Amino acid sequence: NSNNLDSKGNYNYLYRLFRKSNLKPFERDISTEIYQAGSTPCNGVEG
Amino acid sequence: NCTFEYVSFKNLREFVFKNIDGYFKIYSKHTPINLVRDLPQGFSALEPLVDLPIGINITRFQTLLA
Amino acid sequence: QVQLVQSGAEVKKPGSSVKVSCKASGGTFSSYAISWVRQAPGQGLEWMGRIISMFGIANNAQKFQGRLTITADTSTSTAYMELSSLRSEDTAVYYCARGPYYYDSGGYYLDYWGQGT
Amino acid sequence: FNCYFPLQSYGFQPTNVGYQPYRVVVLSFELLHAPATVCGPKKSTNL
Amino acid sequence: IVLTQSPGTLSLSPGERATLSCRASQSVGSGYLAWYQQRPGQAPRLLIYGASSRATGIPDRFSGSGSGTDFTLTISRLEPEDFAVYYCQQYAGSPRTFGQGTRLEI
Amino acid sequence: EVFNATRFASVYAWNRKRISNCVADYSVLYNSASFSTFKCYGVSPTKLNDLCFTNVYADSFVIRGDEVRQIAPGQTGKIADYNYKLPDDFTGCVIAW
Ligand SMILES: *[C@@H]1O[C@H](CO)[C@@H](O)[C@H](O)[C@H]1NC(C)=O
Repeated sequence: NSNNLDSKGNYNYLYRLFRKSNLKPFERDISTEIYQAGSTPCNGVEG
Repeated sequence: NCTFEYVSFKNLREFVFKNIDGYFKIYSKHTPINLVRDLPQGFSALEPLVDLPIGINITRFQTLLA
Repeated sequence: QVQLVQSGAEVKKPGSSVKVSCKASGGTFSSYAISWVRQAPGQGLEWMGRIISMFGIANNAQKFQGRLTITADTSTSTAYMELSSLRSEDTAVYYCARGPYYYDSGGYYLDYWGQGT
Repeated sequence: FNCYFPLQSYGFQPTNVGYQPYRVVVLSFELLHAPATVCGPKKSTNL
Repeated sequence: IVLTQSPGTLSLSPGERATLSCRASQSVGSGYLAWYQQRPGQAPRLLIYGASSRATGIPDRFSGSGSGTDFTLTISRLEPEDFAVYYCQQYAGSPRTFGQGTRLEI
Repeated sequence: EVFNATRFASVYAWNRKRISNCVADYSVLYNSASFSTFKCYGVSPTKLNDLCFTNVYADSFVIRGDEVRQIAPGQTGKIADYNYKLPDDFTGCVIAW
């Protein structure tokens, strides 16, 4: 359990989601990959 | 509760109507015969016409005659 | 509660560099997607940049791309701007922006603005 | 406060702008032991 | 993109049911537009976000609507303190873009 | 043909059209932007063209702009419930223009 050391609201933890379609095992991935997932416009501030 | 309306003795018409896995199959064959009394000593192969999803517990069937 | 102190008004020779602060007091800083803006006298306001404080990466608006550098100093809880190759038309009052863009949380655009430079 | 005929009417007029009509279609998607009668096309690739 | 509003200024005495529309040239998403209110000699204040997603902390009198190519901000009950300048704001893809502004006068 | 029909029925008399034995380009529906709202939860729009179901029932009617905002999930109001109801549970794209 982490209620003792965390959960104050605690927002520190970040989990990456749609940036990679798949991913090979046991590599650490820090690449920002600014705005990727699937779209016709790209590489800006997109909604 | 309803589905796709499908538009489409001298001769003997043979039909095999079977319902398999919810897929309703129509087999037809037309052949000329001269023996009006009883079934001829002939070989007929029935081929599919169309497939339809009725899928129920069919327990009875009525022929309709004009 | 949250406020960004404005400085004494500045006049600069063209081609110089101007540093504009953006103070954050109160609340949980470094979570919101901090941005940047300005408004010319008698003209509507225009956006310049976006800074993600956690990865310290920024992008520049097309019209001002290649002239504005944006960084966020997490230690001082401040947002910094660097503008080079200043010209005569570039003079205007400059503002600072914040408001949260999270991921699939919506609400990309929000206020949390200050008063000026 | 007796009756209040329930079928009151929308008023549509081009000057009406909060009252501006927008057209909505609702699709319901379900599958029950039948051929997928709705389909997605696939183009021919040259042999 | 050009955010066409209705109109540049509307000279209306208080209380009208005012549709302060905004029309983007291209479709900008139906949860993807926002309106900001600037007090005189101040910094603008957000009133409606995501086109129809009512902003928290705000009274119901201000309410955004519309979709596709024509979007609308509605003022249901104009009040004396509601006279101000309002700016719409593109929220879909591309840089944040602001309209030429609508000044609401008495 | 359904969308370009001259007259739609009233919102209370919602025409129920059964959809079968036809090809639907959901991906074209998503990419096309004349349709103002194409909100989606259930299935990714790119894979939508791939994915196919057996029975589709489609509902057609016309409402106000405010009521288009009001007919949204997890919201309480007058038109949303009183005369033509959309259940919380169904899996089905809501398309408005
Ligand atoms: C067939 O199913 C529909 C589904 O609601 C129902 O409305 C209809 O009454 C059923 N058919 C008959 C003849 O009742």
